[PDB]
Amino acid sequence: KVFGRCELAAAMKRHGLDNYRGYSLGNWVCAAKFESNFNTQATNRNTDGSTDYGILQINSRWWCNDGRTPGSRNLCNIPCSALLSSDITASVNCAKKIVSDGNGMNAWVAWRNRCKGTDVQAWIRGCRL
Ligand SMILES: [Cl-]
Ligand SMILES: [Cl-]
Repeated sequence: KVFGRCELAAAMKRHGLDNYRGYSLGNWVCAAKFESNFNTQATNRNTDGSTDYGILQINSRWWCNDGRTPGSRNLCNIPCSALLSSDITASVNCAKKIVSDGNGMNAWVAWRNRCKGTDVQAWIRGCRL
């Protein structure tokens, strides 16, 4: 599923991301725009043999099992396929664990480089939330 901007904002709000560990909703919408272009089915292969999955491009080395990343810790206890669903529940639950782990949203390369220190409120402007 390719989300609309305001559609995704509302889904993310319902799932408890607004101000989760101090990150406003705009941060999460901006991260999803630049990680996946709001596409739940986005996959990207890394040089280390790992793969990033779904709307928040969660990585197969630490967070999910895709059966082809030797020494996956599978810390979210989920097949990586579950992260590609039109229902973002699994992606949200796993993201909450990632953003808790120490480095916060800096775990997302696209957030650090394209969202961090910008007017992220622009991403939820015009939305009925
Ligand atoms: Cl915001
Ligand atoms: Cl933080």
